[PDB]
Amino acid sequence: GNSQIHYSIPEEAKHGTFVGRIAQDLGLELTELVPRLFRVASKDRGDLLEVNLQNGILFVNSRIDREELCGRSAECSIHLEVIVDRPLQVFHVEVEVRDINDN
Repeated sequence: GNSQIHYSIPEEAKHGTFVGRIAQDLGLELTELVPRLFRVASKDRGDLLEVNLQNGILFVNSRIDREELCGRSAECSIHLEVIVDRPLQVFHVEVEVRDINDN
């Protein structure tokens, strides 16, 4: 089974920063996501990151800076749900922050 997937991204990741090949980890061709009605959403704000069918790479689409993200909590975990139509299901996506409290 391939439902549990997580990525790694260091804090202060300006919009467009690498996070983790969502498609590569999913096991689907970038030319199949389009017709598969690929979609991304979250229960928090629904606007944390986005996937690019170009290279199936995951880039930042929100505030990652420790100031915005959290900063305080050394270890910050994020949850996301990728809505895909045909097949009808969701992909568990968890991205953690990489940095230190001291700086």
